Amino acid sequence: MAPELQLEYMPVLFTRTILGPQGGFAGEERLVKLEVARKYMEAGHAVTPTEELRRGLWCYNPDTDKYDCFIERNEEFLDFAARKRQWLDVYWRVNTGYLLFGRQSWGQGFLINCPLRKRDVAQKLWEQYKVRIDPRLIEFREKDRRTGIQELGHNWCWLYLPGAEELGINREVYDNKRVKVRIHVRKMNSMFALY
Amino acid sequence: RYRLFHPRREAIPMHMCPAKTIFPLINSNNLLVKTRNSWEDFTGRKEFDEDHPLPVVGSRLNGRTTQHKWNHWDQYLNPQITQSIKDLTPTPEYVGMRCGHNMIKMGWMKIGGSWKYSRGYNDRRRVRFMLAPRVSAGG
Amino acid sequence: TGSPTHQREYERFHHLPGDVRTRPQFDFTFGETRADRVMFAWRKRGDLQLYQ
Amino acid sequence: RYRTAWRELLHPLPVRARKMEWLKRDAVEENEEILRRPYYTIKSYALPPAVGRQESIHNSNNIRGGMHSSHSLDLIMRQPRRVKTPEQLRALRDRLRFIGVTGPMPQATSVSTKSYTDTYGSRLRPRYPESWDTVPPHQPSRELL
Amino acid sequence: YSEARSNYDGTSLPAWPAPGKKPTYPAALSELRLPQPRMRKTRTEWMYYHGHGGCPGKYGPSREIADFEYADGTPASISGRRFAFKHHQDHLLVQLIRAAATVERYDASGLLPRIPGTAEQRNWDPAIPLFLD
Amino acid sequence: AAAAAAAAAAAAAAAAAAAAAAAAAAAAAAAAAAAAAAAAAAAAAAA
Amino acid sequence: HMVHDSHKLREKLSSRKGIFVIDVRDPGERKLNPVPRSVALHHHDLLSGASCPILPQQKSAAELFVLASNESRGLNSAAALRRWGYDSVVQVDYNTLVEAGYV
Amino acid sequence: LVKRHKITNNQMLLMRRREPYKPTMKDRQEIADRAKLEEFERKNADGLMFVPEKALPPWQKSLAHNAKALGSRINFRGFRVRVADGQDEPGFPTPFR
Amino acid sequence: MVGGPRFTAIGRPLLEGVRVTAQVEEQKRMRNVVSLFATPGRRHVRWVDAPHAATIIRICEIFYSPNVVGELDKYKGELLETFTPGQHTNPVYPVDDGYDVFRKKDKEAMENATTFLDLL
Amino acid sequence: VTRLYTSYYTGVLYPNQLVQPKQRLPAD
Amino acid sequence: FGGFGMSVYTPKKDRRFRVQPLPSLHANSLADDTPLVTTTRTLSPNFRAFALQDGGVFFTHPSHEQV
Amino acid sequence: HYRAKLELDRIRSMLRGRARLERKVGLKRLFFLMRTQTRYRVEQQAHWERAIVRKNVDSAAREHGTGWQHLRNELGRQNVMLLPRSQQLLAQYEPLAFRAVVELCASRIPPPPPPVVASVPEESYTLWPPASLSHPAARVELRCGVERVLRRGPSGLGNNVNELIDAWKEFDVSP
Amino acid sequence: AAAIAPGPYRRVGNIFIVHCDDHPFKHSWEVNRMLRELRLEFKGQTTIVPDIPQVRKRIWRVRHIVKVDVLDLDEAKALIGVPEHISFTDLASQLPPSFG
RNA sequence: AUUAAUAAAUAAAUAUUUAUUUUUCUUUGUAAAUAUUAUGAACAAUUUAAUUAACUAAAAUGUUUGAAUAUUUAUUUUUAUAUU
Repeated sequence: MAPELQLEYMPVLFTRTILGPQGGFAGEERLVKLEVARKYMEAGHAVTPTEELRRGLWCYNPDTDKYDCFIERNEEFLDFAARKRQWLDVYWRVNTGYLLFGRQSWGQGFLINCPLRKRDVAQKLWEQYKVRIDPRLIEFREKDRRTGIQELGHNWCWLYLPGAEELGINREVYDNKRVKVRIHVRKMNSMFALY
Repeated sequence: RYRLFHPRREAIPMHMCPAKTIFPLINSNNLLVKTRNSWEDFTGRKEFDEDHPLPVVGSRLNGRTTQHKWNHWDQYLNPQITQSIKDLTPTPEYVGMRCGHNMIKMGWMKIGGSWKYSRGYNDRRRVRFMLAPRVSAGG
Repeated sequence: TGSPTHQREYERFHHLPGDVRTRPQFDFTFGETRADRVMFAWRKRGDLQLYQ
Repeated sequence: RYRTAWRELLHPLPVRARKMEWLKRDAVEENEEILRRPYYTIKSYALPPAVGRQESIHNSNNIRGGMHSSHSLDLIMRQPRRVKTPEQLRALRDRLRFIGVTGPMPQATSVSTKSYTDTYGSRLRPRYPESWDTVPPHQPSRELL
Repeated sequence: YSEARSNYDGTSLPAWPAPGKKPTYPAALSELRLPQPRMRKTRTEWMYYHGHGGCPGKYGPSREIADFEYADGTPASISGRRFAFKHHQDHLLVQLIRAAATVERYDASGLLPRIPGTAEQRNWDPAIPLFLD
Repeated sequence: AAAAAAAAAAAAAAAAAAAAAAAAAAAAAAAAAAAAAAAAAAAAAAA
Repeated sequence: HMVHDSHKLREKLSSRKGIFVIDVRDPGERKLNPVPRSVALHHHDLLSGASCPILPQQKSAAELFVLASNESRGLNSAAALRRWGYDSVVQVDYNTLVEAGYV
Repeated sequence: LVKRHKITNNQMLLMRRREPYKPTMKDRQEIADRAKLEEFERKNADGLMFVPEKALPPWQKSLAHNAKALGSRINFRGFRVRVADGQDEPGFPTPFR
Repeated sequence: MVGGPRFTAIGRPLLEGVRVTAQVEEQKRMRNVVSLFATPGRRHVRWVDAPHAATIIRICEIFYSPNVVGELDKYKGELLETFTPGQHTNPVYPVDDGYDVFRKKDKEAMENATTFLDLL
Repeated sequence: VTRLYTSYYTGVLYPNQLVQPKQRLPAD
Repeated sequence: FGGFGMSVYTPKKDRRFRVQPLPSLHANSLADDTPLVTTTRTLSPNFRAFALQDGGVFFTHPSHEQV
Repeated sequence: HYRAKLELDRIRSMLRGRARLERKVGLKRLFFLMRTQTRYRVEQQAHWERAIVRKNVDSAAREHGTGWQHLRNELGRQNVMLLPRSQQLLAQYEPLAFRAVVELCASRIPPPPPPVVASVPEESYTLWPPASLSHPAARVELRCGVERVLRRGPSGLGNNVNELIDAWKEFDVSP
Repeated sequence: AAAIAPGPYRRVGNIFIVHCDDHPFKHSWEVNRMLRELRLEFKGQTTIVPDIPQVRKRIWRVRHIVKVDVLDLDEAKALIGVPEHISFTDLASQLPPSFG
């Protein structure tokens, strides 16, 4: 909010939804760095704010694949768009990442002494992706339902995201009711490896 | 089990060393401190009674002791004791003739042994300008 | 750690993981001494078979 | 099922070692909870110190069934504080007297009353009974600094 | 003659209840927070509970009570190691007092943050709620 | 000695605080990008 | 949230007969518009648990009021109280308190 | 040889490094280099002071004095000898310049 | 602990009212123990002589003056108000019941031999 | 190394700990 | 156990005298009032127990001759 | 290099044949024996001895129906500080005492309560002076000390706590 | 009385008893340095430290070698057995500065 | 540790001798003079991120059920204490 920060940033209206940390939801007015702001503006994904745009804005409808969906930028629409973008952001952060875990495996071995739990998965998700979730949402596979992960190398589980039906993310993702958390367990230094 | 789950207040009990040990008058609104500062401050054992003197039991620090040879201070104070060439000793700065070997990578080693890890010592025992110009013929 | 009457030979490699911690399917000790000296054989884990 | 049996075979440590590792994890979690606890707490002068504990669940689970090493401490915390009001606290604090302090001390109470340091000096201390049961401080010269 | 003390003042908690009354018993289970595993206390844990610092010769009466005394009641001398142990106990007391004084001084100056933990712990542990405002 | 001790403390803090770094694809640390907190699908009960 | 004033006045008068108001405001604003019978806390303290012992023991029988200038701050304080186990929480403002006469 | 040390407990027997709380050799080099760089930057925070003739190192002082000897014996302001060994130009304005 | 041919008093951990008195016969050093420390690598040898200093003490008298509170039940932690020397404070019964068919049965005398009363 | 004395430390024997016999007035 | 990396070192067998295993209980063991030991023999009732003010227990038992 | 030449030639008489006859062989054998005995004492002798003591205590416990495991745990619970050597000695030479200890462990006798924490008397909070006499807290502490003095043993000072507390009046002289 | 404590309020801190349970020298030098800052160098050593942000940071760093116990100022005062009106600040001011 | 060769703060390691009380909750081996210094890795992968111990004792470490048996689908049995 400082003058220097505003100088190095620039306000921009997002014509469509971009899930990147510098992105936003359709109709969102946000201060974005000059580089990516110019990138979006030239690609057509954002435009400089104006009174007419703030009162009402045109956006992109995938049904016709054109920036021909006029919508008023009222408070209720802004709230709904913020919620929908938050849901999509959580989904994208989970799907486009690789949850690192540092655990102890005495000797060479093939699995870890202390199996991972839903609490551990939630804590690692918060640490890396800065996402808070109820551990009950995380569900392990059939192989890992009884004793947790308990294996080195590439592992993954399911993260359930309720509210997708209400928000309308039916066709915007692969499966709106599930998210595949992809994990990678490894032996790390003493300081990084607890338990 | 070597994984014991007990409170560390139990791990360090304060039952027999309450605050009264160092603040004896604390219970009477008098904050006087009598705390044994350090183990260094130990004047030694003292008999509680004259009828039960402590035994004179020899320790290795006070028994393994040699007879006193007059030093420079004693001979300066009372010249009557400078009775021999033996008493005529050199300056105290003279430790004596050197013993051991000043090995390069290990310091001073006893003459006993442990020569295997010392070769630079023997190398030294067995005993840039080209890039700079000459300002004048004579230098 | 003992005689065969208390510790079978295949149990020697019990510190390692894998099939070696399972009792071998075939034992060739009581009958005769095979020329190759293989004394135990495990169930085929695919086209691979383990012998001791 | 097949992969489950494979994982069962691929165990690095014995069961007892695994139990010890689980206990280590539990200790780590307990330390995490302790550090998670707040820095301070807002306490009332009148209420017993034991009011509002973060360990109430464990106390109910264990202490009420059987005595703990800190039974006396728990009883003291349960009992109400003996300093009811700030006025009482200030009165007691004023009554409190410091002897080893560096600065001067009031003497308006009684002229004839003399301090031990004044009577005998700083370099002299009583001949304390030096015994196993009662060990006095040694070398006040060392004690000074 | 003989001595048996568990506290510095020599006071002890009532060991024998009134006749016909159900006596109190200690908590045999370990002090682990989780209900499971349900493990009984180890001998070392019992030593800690009863006051000895895990070992018979570390703390408690076996360390604080003189091992001998003259028949006429005259006590024993102050050994160097006895003085060192007394200094160690005074050092533990000094550590506790100095830590408490530091906490009080920080509170008075206003340095004790209202937030539960540090930045590292807060961003590592989800259990700490968000205090943004 | 003060400078060396301060540098050692700073190095220890830097090497021991940031245990894990957010994935570069999600947000590039070298580009100053940072990820905010998404508490949408969260819970308030002390689980 | 906001409620009528006469009902709050009568409830505070003939229901509590004590102190049940927790004030979460900046010191300057608290001094500008003080309330003598309301205890001044900080929402961070409420959420962290530093106020647990002072808060009433009987969770069910204790209904609390929160005095704040920001609706978000009041909601955060109410959430902290509910997390600590106080679901009977209401929000009031200085104008409502003055109109009731609690000031 | 290895420096043997008098033990005070079996923990000292198990110990490998005499000072576990001390960084390894490479970390020591890194920390020393960082500390030296920080000290150098702190020293150079102010500009490069143009020290007088008498303050120059022993191998420049006498050369400068001999170069300016004549001006010293015949006093008139505005006489400066453009010697070569003098301090190099910093390149930016400084408080002492 | 204190005890005799007919009683035994334990301390938890210690006891009171026990007068154990002895006479310090000698203050000497016991047999020397020689610790020879050497390593095949370095030509250094250390010869430590540990004569364990000891005091030889001959016990002259042992007396006990206990203060008993009252009779204490074993199978229950309660302590009795009334002491009855003519009745066992904790009676004992045989093990055999017939339900355990594969039970190692000892000789009948040992299996059920009643015990006398040690206070009459 | 450096010692913190966080654990019990046995005081080192030193010549200043000699049991000094107190001066006694003569018997005559 | 030990992984592939660890080098095998056949240790000397512990030729010590191991204490024999005891019967185990799941309820009595976890009960706080009831101790682990379960001793009740022919001469058990003759070991009368009395309390002591200090805290100890005074046992009255028959003599070696009587046993 | 120093070797225990003179020290070991003395005991060289304790060997046989070549070692006892030839100085070098005897000295080498004695040096090796001393080093091996030192190593055994410092790394295995204690283990062997304490295992033997454990087995003796376990056999006594088995004869009495118990075992080493339960006996050790119950000794810890009851706060009976008998080292394993002491337990073996008692079992071998005082079977009745060992049986009494086992009976104590078996019985549901409440183990001793944990040590008490120092308690601040109300006299400390009592104001002094209220607005020649003694502080009430100091008087209480003196009474406790006199009680300990009297209870430590059958001293001839008398059992009158008040009389002992008023001792200084005996030496005081009326003006 | 189902109401907030009606009286003046005093802030009370905490004190951490930190006990070393694993060989500190077997970890990286950063862990050993944090333990030494906590005044720990060998297994089985226990120390008493204030509840402050720096100590919390150190304990968080070395939480897998350290077992922690908490003691409010009230609990510590009761443990040491001193009058409630006396202050640990007063005790600290009284005790000597050249102790160890 | 490692820069041959024009105006660039500083090689390090080991050893010897020697030097500096700078404030912050705790903790912390920094510097100088001098002597010596070939005990020697090829690829791939990834990455502006991953042999020591004073004595005595104590002492906590550690062969069926996504099948099997059977007949022309039904059956079967799927915590502790303690030891370096």
